[PDB]
Amino acid sequence: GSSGSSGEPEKLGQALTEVYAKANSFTVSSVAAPSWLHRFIIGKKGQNLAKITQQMPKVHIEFTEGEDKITLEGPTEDVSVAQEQIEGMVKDLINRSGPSSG
Repeated sequence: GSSGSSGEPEKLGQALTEVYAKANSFTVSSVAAPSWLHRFIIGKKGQNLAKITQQMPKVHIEFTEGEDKITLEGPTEDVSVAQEQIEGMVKDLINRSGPSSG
């Protein structure tokens, strides 16, 4: 109707600490990403992917239609930087679509 309000959003972060590890092993992590923007996440002329991969070849960016997620393969070192770079662009894309006034 009017004068509405809401909140109680979702949050996470318990017993979290800046830890590290040392071991030459293959690390494969996934990143929760939509598929409706598979054309935007990739780019008109494949630039977003090409760029990332260009800087991080060791990392393998995979895209799924059903799983609706991105599978990364490589060294926890790079995999972390790559998977992160995607978590940022994926957020900006969504934020743009459907501008929240209040």
